[PDB]
Parts: sequence; C-alpha cells; structure tokens
Amino acid sequence: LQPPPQQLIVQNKTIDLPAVYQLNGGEEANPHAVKVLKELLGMLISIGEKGDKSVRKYSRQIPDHKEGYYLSVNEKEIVLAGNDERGTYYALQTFAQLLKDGKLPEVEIKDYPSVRYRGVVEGFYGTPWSHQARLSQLKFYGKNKMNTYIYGPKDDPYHSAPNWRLPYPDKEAAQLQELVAVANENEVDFVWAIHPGQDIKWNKEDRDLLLAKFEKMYQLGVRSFAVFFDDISGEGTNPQKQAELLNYIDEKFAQVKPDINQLVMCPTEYNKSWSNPNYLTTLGDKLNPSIQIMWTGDRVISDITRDGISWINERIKRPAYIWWNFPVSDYVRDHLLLGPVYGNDTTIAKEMSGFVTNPMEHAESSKIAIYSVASYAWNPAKYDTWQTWKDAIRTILPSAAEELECFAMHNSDLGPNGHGYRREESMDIQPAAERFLKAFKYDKADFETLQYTFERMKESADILLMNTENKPLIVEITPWVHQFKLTAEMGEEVLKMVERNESYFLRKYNHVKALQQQMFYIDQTSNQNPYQPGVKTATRVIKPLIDRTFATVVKFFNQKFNAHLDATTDYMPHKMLPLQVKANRVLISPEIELDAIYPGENIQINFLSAGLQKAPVKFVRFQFVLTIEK
Ligand SMILES: O=C(N[C@H]1[C@H](Oc2ccc(F)c(F)c2)O[C@H](CO)[C@@H](O)[C@@H]1O)C(F)F
Repeated sequence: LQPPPQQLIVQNKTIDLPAVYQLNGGEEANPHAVKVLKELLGMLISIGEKGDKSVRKYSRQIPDHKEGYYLSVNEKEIVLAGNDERGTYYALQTFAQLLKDGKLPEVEIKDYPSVRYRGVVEGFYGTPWSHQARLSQLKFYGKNKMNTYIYGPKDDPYHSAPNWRLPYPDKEAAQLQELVAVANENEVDFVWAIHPGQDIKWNKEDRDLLLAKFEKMYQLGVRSFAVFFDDISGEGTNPQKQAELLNYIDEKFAQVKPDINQLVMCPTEYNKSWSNPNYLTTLGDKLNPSIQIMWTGDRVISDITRDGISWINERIKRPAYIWWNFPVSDYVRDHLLLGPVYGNDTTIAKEMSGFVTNPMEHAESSKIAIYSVASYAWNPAKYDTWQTWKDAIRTILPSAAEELECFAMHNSDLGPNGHGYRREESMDIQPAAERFLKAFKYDKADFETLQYTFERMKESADILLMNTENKPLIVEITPWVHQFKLTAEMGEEVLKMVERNESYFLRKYNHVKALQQQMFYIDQTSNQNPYQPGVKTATRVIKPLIDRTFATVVKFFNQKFNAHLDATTDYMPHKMLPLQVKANRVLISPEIELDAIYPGENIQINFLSAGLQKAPVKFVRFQFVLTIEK
C-alpha cells in the first residue's frame, strides 16, 4: 500500500471480489470515487461521506480529518467511507491496490494524510512539460493521493516575464481549461501561479492587470492561485508591497469568489542562506494568516530538518509550505536524478502547511521522486526510502522493473555543482570498486562483481530502449540509456585489459578509444541545451573506476612494453586542465589547436573579449573560451 495508511489491521483471510453485489450510496457518494468503483466492478458494498445514509452505520469508524477515510473488507460487507468527498476517493485509491487477482484481503483501515497539501510545483527552468505529460501527471497524483499541482514553469511567457499581464492565447487557454477539468476529476487542486516581480510596478495599472489575469484564469476553471517573487531584483522584492498585494488579492478576489481554495505566495527570501539578517518577519506579520508562504529550506537545494523548519515558522508565524528542490535538475541538465527521496525529517508534519516537489523537465522520469514524495507527505512517520523507491519503479514500469532499478541506481547523483548538493549513487558496488582499484594501483569476487554489473547494465539498457509499456518515459531517458550502455561496454573492455597477450591488449585498447569517441559524440548531439549540454551517466562511482582503471592498466603496459599509448579517458578532437567542447564553444576548464579550420566568432577571457568576425581559425595562442561557427 502506497501511501501506507495511518492504521491498518490485516486478518490473513481472503475474499473474492463479489460477482454479485448490492451497491449502497452510489448516487450520493463522490462521483469521482463511484466511477473508480464501477470500473473495478448480493454482497453489500457501502460507499459514501460521513453524514450520508449509506455510511451512517460507520460514522464512529471514520477518521475526523480532512481527506480521511474508513475502509473495511470482510466476508460480509465492504465499506468505503470518506470523511469528505476527497476522503472517499482516497478510500478508492487504497481499495484498488488491495484488489489482486480478483481477490481482497480481510482488512480494516483508518487513514488520513499527516500533511494537508501534497504534490508538485512545475516551477523549474527549461522546457515546460508537454500537455500530454501534464495530463498523465494528474492521474498519477490522484492515484497517489497528491492533492496539489502548482503550475509555474519559469519559461512559460504568460506565467512570468514579460507577458504575465496577457491572457493566454486561445490554444493554450483551451489546454489549461482541460488540465483543470482533468485535475478536478482526480481530486487535484490546480494552483495557477504568476511570477510578475521582475518588472511589476507598485501601482493601480499593474495591480489591476494582475487581478484581470487571475479572473481570466478563474473563467478557465482555476480555483487556487499563487504569486511567486523568487529569483528577481528591483522594487518587486519589497516585502510590505508583496504582502499588501497578496492581502488585496485575498480580500477583493479570493474571499469574494464563492469557491477559491489555496492562496499561496513564494517569498523573495525563500531559503535561509538567501535571507538577510527583516524581510521575513514583515511578511509573517503583514500577510493575512490564511495565505501560504513557500520555503525551500536552509539553502536553495536542501532537505528539510526540524531546526530549519522551526527557524522559518517563527519568522513567518504559520507553518511553512515546503517547496522541495528535488529532483529538479535545471542546474545539472546533463544528469538524470532517479535515486530515492531521502533526507527530510519524518517527525515534522505538524510544522508544515504543505510539501510540494520541484521535478525534472523529464515528466515521466520524475514519477520516481513524485511517488516517493506522495508517500512521505501522506505518512512521514512510516516513510521508507528504499521500499518506496522500489515500489515507485515497479508501478511506473512493471514490465521491466528490475532493469529500471539498475539504470536508476547508477543515475542518481548530480555531480559537482554550485549549490553543493549531492545524492548517493552505486552504493552496493562501491566497496568492491574501491577495493579493486586500491589493490590495482585484487579479489576475484570484486572483479566478477564489476563484471556482473557491466553485464547487467547492458541487459538493462537494451531492454529499456525497446520497452513499449511506457514509451514517453523511454523517449526521455533514451540518450542516457545509450550512454549508460556505452559505459558498461567500456567497463567490460577495460576489465579484459586487466586480465593475456600484447596483441589482445591492443585490440581491447583500440576498442576502448572507439567507445570513448562514441560517448563523446552522444554527448555532443543529444540534449544540446544552453546550460549543461550532453549526457552524463554513472558518474559518481562507475565512470571514475573505469577511467582510472584504464589510465592505470595503460600506464603498466607502457612500463612493461616500453610503449607510448595515450592514457586519456575522455575523447577530445582538439588539443591544448582538460579542453571541453560545449556546443560551438571550445574552452579550457576553469596554445589551443582545433581539429580543422573553422570560422571564428569570439574569444572570451576572465582572470574581457575580442570579436573574430568569421576569420578562419585553427590555432589560438595567448573562463577561456573560443566560440566558432559550428
Ligand atoms: O526554488 C525556487 N525558485 C527557483 C530557484 O532558482 C535559482 C535561480 C537563480 C539562482 F541564482 C539560484 F541560486 C537558484 O531554484 C530552483 C532550482 O534551480 C528553480 O528550479 C526555481 O524555479 C522557489 F522556491 F523560489
């Protein structure tokens, strides 16, 4: 069961889903839950909300919590009783996971979430989620009892700079309208956010335009709203004016419409490190208390701790609404972040108004963290990092679960980055790895372990590429899967170099250099975004072991045979601190000879620049970056 319920009593007896049933309360229960029931489908089945005729017999069993439910299955009768309509739907989501092979376990469940708002903020920089991916997201939220979707992609020009003042065009508006309908069907609050701050004026004209935009969104069906003031400079960062604007939205709009739910703001000082030592106490004191204030923790990317959440709560005078910056990867775009969700304290549910997760631009790939966050935020006390990661992967790709686990286990670290934020990766093999190298610079078992791992990586790569159960997932990860397969091939060849004769070693060597060039070409042709282009994989443990083992066994060959083989581990056609090639930049990692003559563009230097005006260039002699026409 995911999320695991607050309370559960299992009897050890089984019951056939009744071939013949009597439905009580289907005309009065939450239509969204009734629809799920009738699809899954004499024995009495009672569905309803506390107060309904159908479930009055169980009124004492129903948890007195928002979104709570009582679920019961026995030989005699089935009860599916929400404390409110969402609760009934959540009872159904649990019910569907009990139903296996046409059979049900005899169980009594009393359930409710520990955190009031739980979900995803699409708030990353980069390519926003497609329409299809958002639709699929919303269904997945409902299955996993996430009730919050904060729409806020940084690069949607109608969400942020400069066209936040304009209504969405017809096509986009028709799409959002559908998203809102689908969200409603899955018991998700669609929260449309706006990000006006970089150029907002504190006047009537901009105040009114912002309210007019919210009204347009409201006409599209939107019933929750957010205003983000993060990552901005200038007058838009003034706390009094922020609070005043939010209170004005609250009082003229959120409390005037009959049916507005969440009103949320993201502060400019949204993590402890970025907070000056009185912006936050001004917000805490001036902002209407029903208004939510977001917070990403001690740092832009951090895990939430008891000390950290108590620090925020005291300044803002309400429980912080957490924006958790994982698995967002818009600052490490060359990595996928498919590891487990961990690091957040599991005893601080009462200290938070909400918990949402900023995910990767890769929507399906994000379902691993998302499913885990859902589990954490509903039942933090029973949150099991590893089992939930395994369950996520198995729900997302039942046909190739083991292969996805293999891929995901070696694609979880961010690599070095400006935020200093890291994740564990490849922990199972790390001991055999680190002992194999030390000895080299070995136990047979460690060698076979590495060998087993490479073999497995290839099996996983090839089965994943060809999987048809979740095609959109496979499209997202495909470039990394190719790179992952290459890595495992390079690993097998390097191990063969460690093991017979001069001639066989040179065959393996030459095959390695070819594999290095293949990885380079995948890195230059896939995922060519402006910020961190290319495709890295297995970066924490595996690639480093392979490269170092390669440097080492070559060194020993040159010593033994008086040879002069090149020991370089990453292919690089240009010559010169490694050179890098990023799009049409050739740069010295913070005399260069290129592999051919190109038209030059510019040379940028920091210890400065010169335009080259398309002059032909092969040699550059003196950041340190050459930009060519390519
Ligand atoms: O996290 C937030 N905002 C952005 C914030 O973005 C930054 C933008 C500029 C920075 F200099 C910086 F250090 C972080 O961090 C996330 C990760 O990159 C982004 O995805 C978010 O859109 C929000 F809580 F304020």
